[PDB]
Amino acid sequence: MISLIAALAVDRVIGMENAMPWNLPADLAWFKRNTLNKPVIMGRHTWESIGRPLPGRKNIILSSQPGTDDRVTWVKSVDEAIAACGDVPEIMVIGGGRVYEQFLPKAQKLYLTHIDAEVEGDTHFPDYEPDDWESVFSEFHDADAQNSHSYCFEILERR
Ligand SMILES: NC(=O)c1ccc[n+]([C@@H]2O[C@H](COP(=O)([O-])OP(=O)(O)OC[C@H]3O[C@@H](n4cnc5c(N)ncnc54)[C@H](OP(=O)(O)O)[C@@H]3O)[C@@H](O)[C@H]2O)c1
Ligand SMILES: Nc1nc(=O)c2nc(CNc3ccc(C(=O)N[C@@H](CCC(=O)O)C(=O)O)cc3)cnc2[nH]1
Ligand SMILES: [Mn+2]
Ligand SMILES: [Mn+2]
Ligand SMILES: [Mn+2]
Repeated sequence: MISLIAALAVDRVIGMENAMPWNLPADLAWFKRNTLNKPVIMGRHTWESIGRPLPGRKNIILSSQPGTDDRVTWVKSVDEAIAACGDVPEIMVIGGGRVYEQFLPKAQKLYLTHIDAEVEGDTHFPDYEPDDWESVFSEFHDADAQNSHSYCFEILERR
């Protein structure tokens, strides 16, 4: 089973200038809990943005060019990326925009954080047909001293 996990600001913005400009520790904690002990697939630009391997996960990087770091696994196609995960219950696709586009048609689950923040970005999460997806979990949080915007965690399952 393939799942996508992402945090979306207003208008489905996910990044600007190869970065995420907000800081929401509660959402990074949610990301860690939902990805630990699972393989994670990311594109090369996201790998450069994170800047190190994510511990406790098998890190698989998509790139058309040879890998430059043997602490992670490098693959050259979507099918190779999936194969490199092995026989696991759930594969997590962690972006970015181009990678989410390719994996959305193959995904059964979306873990989305909706952040109440306006930022002028250059990368968007794919348009997803709402009728295809059922909301199975949602949890709203107001802003607090650690998290400067309100946010909503949602899990959607393909109908
Ligand atoms: N808010 C969030 O949840 C979130 C999550 C992840 C990322 N982001 C943000 O998203 C942005 C990066 O997204 P992006 O769309 O620019 O890049 P991306 O999807 O991370 O990476 C694209 C790169 O991945 C490789 N790639 C993708 N598909 C491939 C395929 N089928 N075969 C081979 N290689 C393939 C290519 O690398 P080569 O050029 O080497 O071939 C391509 O240039 C950053 O701003 C980041 O901060 C946000
Ligand atoms: N909901 C969500 N939030 C995100 O920030 C996010 N980020 C990415 C890609 N970028 C990043 C950037 C940093 C870290 C990171 O530092 N993670 C640590 C944090 C642990 C914690 O804060 O408790 C990790 O071990 O996962 C992960 C992904 C993909 N999907 C996401 N999905
Ligand atoms: Mn092929
Ligand atoms: Mn198999
Ligand atoms: Mn806000």
